[PDB]
Amino acid sequence: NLYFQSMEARVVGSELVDTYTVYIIQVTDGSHEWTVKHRYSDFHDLHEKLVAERKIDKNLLPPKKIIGKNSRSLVEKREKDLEVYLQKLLAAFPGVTPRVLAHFLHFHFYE
Repeated sequence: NLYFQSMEARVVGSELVDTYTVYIIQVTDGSHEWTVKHRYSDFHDLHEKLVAERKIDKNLLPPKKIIGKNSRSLVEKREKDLEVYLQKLLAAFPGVTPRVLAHFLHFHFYE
């Protein structure tokens, strides 16, 4: 069933090249350390999928999606807020990670 083991993640940066801020997430499973890139919408897709499958509380919520043009602003606060959310996600699944979360953590949004 659940066979992916525990992972740790931190938001270590972000970038805004085009339209949407992209977040840089450092991940480790104890064997390797790597980074993946995800946008807010990717976190929202992730979240909606976890809620629907009754794996997390509808109570826990990701950072509100920015309406309109993203700007290079409130970087520190946005990164921390995102990290708080992500680490709460991981703490909901001690020891063993749901397939969909493990997949999110291994591959960039554009892969």
